Amino acid sequence: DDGENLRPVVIDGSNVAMSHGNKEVFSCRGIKLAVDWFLERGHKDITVFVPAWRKEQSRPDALITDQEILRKLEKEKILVFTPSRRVQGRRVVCYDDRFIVKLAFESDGIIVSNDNYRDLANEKPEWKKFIDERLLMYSFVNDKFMPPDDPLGRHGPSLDNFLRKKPIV
Repeated sequence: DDGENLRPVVIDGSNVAMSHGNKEVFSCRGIKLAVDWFLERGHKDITVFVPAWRKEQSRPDALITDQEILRKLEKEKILVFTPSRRVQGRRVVCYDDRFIVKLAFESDGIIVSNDNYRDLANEKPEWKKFIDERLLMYSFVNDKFMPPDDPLGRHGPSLDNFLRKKPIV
């Protein structure tokens, strides 16, 4: 009764925020737009990973817009901050790519990102296979989040079936 035939969705928050932000600004609205696109379809299991330091105030070398969105998505049990802290004045950021891939793999889900995570794929063959079969790339056209209807190409599933556990034929 609550989207149990839908795959868990794991979103690369930084990838999406930078993409909506035209690669120069961390645009939190982009994360909201991606999230909302899945909610509108009945997805209940959605996780967005973002490094903790993105909570810090906007600065010239790390511009960010609509930052309050992050706390709101966290309050909705959708966004999860991954670890970061300063050590000897240097920001040390745990690799969130690893959180993204591990969570999607272990929950048998889908990854929303334009990043192909080749370093991680080259680390473990089961992850390479998984990323090959479960990556959902996308385009933004202004505020319009547009995933492809043919996410794995001409010989792959429809987008509708790609997001289901059991496909509909």
